Amino acid sequence: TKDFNLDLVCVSKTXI
Amino acid sequence: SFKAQPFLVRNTILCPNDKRSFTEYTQVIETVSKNKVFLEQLLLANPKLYDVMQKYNAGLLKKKRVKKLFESIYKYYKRSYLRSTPFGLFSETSIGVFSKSSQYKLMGKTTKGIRLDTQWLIRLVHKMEVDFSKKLSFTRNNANYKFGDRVFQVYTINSSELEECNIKYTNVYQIISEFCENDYQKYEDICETVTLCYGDEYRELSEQYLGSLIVNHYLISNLQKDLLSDFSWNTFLTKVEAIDEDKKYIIPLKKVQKFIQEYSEIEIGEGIEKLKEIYQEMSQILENDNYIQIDLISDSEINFDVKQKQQLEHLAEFLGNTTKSVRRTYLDDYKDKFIEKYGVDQEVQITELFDSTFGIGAPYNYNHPRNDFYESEPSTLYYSEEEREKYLSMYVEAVKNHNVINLDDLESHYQKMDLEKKSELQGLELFLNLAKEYEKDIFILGDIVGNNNLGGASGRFSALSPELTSYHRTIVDSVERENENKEITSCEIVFLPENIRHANVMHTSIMRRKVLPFFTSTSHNEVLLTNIYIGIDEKEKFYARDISTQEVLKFYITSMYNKTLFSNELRFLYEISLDDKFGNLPWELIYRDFDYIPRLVFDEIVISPAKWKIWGRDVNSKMTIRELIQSKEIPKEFYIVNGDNKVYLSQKNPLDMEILESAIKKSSKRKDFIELQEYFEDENIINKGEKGRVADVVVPFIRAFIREKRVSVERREKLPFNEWLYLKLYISINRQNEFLLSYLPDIQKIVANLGGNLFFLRYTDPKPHIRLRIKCSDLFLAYGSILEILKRSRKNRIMSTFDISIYDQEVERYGGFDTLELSEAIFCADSKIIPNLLTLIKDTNNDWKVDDVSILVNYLYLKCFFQNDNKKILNFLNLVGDQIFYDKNFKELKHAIKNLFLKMIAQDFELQKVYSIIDSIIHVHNNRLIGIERDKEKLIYYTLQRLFVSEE
Repeated sequence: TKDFNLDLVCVSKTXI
Repeated sequence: SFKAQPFLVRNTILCPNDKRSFTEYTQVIETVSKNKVFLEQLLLANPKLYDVMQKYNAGLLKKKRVKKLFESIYKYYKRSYLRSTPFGLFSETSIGVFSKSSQYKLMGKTTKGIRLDTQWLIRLVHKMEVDFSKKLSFTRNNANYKFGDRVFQVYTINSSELEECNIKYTNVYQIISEFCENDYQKYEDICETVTLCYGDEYRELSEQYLGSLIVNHYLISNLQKDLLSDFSWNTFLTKVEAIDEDKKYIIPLKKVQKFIQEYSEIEIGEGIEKLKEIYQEMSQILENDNYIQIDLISDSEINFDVKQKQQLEHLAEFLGNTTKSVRRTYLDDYKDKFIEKYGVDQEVQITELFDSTFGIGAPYNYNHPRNDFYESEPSTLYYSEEEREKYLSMYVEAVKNHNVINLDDLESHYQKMDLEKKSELQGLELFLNLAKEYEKDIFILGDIVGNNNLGGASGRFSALSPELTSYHRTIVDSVERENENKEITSCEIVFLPENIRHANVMHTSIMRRKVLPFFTSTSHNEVLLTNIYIGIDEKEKFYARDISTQEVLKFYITSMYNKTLFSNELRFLYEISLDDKFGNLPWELIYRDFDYIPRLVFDEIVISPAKWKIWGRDVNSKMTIRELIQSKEIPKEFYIVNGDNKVYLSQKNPLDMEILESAIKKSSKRKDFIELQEYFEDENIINKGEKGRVADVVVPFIRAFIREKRVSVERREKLPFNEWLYLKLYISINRQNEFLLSYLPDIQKIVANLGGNLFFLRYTDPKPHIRLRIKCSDLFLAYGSILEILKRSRKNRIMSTFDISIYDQEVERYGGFDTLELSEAIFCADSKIIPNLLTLIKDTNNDWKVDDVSILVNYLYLKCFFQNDNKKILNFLNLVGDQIFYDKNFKELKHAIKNLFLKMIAQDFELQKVYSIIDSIIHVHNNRLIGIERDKEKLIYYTLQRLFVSEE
């Protein structure tokens, strides 16, 4: 299937 | 008790008697630009800066770049004469010894220890990994770790930036990674293993997915094996050659090895053009701001007096003694957080521990990452209130009297303290500058001071010579022998820094049994990150264990790499591996905010020079910078302290005044301050051609682990309305007893009709509440029925709110899920009797009160667990009213206890397992009956001790 993705995600470093 | 080892001696190449003074900045460029030695020193240390100077002299440099060029050159000039700290071509490292007479003179010969720049080298290999991946073989990066549906790394690299990156845990990541978990696997076989359980249709994707793991460094190629830890030109070149068919990289690499070897025999001054050749052959291969590192070793041998040896050992004891007053550190509070979340019976996977969503996060003082939930700062205690009054008192009087502060005053306080406790500290490294005052030689303690990381200051120099390797080996064999006694596996953390500029600091030789690698690989035995589990000693001390071999671990970083820079988990592993108290000297902490601090001294040693803080805001139109510093009685020669380094200045020299005015106006921009220190004459102690050198020195000085691997949340968590229902009833302390009398028995009656059973507990934190846990077969129906009783208690203002929560079972504490369930039957039986005991305590027709019931019930527990065998009962106790007995609830409790006692016998529980479990069951009875109270639980045992003895 498409479990060849990798899906790299990268991150940086109310009410009242 | 502290013995002064042979030390490292660090000294300048150039001699400060030859220092020229200067009046103008252009004059400084003129002189320096035909100073043969300086420019080789500059070309090696700071290539980019050296080129900017060339650019300026050619007229090609933009005007706004010129003030900085002028200041950096002047500061670099002062440094090549005045600053002994070891760095390529400014200064040299030798070994010194203790004898019967001082020998301050260097007969030896200077040699160049030369490595490639490590950032350059890794950046090349990474370029080879992508270009030549099909000819390489690959292994798993120890930095990777699964977490749910994601694969994380303890830190990140390729995005040449500062941001963390993670990937999905796919079936294809699993196959590829497990296949490379233990050895290196050829590109082709990695690809094959994927298609062989997908189809050859997928060979496209496999290769792509594989390439993407290689860019992002989820895998490591064989070019990296020993590439940062024990580099060998043979081994490196033969694998490159095996890879590089079109000869693109081999031959330039062979030429670089040649040119460096040629550079090795040239004098300091004469190699400028040979160096230019090295930079040229290396810049063609791949450009970098630095290409070469040099550590200059000598084979001189400086000697110090027997008195000197004693002065230093005296100083070591005093400094180590002050740690006696460090009662609670940031790490202690973390140990407490640990115990609240986990108890004492669990071992926790380190990557689970530091997770801020699933574990306890990090110590409050860790920043990689800082905790991302709010929490206020914890109590610490690095010195006593009495100590602080003395230090401030000492401070106030010295300033009033224009005196220095003699720390001698408290030497007898600190050596006296805790003569009972066996001091943990194995050893110290101390950093000292040699100078003079009134023609007498003095030692001045570095502002770095030192640390308790033995071998840290020598590990970098270990490999560069056999004498050095011998030296370092001696220093750390005092730690390795003791690790061997205690049956502890030592282990060096070997890692590519997250910011690869710092990659030349990490160098050391591996003197341990195993290695914990990140973004590299070695030939040693290596620990898997996700095999490291954390627990708590018999003494509530953090330890680390490999879950695959059950080995106990201590981790080491035998270098000067800033320990606060690491990822939390690695910083933690390092910190639990030494003795956590050396670090924060009280005078540093208490005098920190004063803008004048006297000199601190101790037995002829200058602990800390006189220190000023000058404020931008103070330079006024009625006040220039030079009568400002004169209004504060600044001596004519002082240092301005920047950070890592300091810059020598004189009021007599006008160039030095320009640098200071520059300095003062930069800080008036940020609205803060600069730091001045007093100057010591430091030029003519160590010498060579009977010419002084600036010199400094670095002196070294010299169970039954139970615990069980933590159970997964899937197995320990009991979700609302499945098997259990768990309510937190927020009721005040003064009204919980009334709730237990007048409301709980209506709830127990209800759950009984439905065939179930419940137990409760009292808990504060956050606010006070009762934890009600009901086990029963139609839980939605039982919730419905007791909801009427709860509404009644809201109306009467006894309960405010409740939550329904996940019941996190304490499987490890109560011995496994089997003995846990039998413990829970004890809980529920104990809970049935409590409202009746409270009613006896409350009724006055009785004249039995709460403490009488407590010793009694506690008495009956012990009589149950040990079957009325008083001698066993007192066995247990040494190491830490008739109608309740004929009560039907108590008979039911007595069966519950017999049944737990039997199963513990059946499964051969070691006896301290049984002693801890009975202590726990009695502990939560007391919680139920009386307060959530500390130690008054324990003194119940003492009086029961007396009553049982009397049965005899």
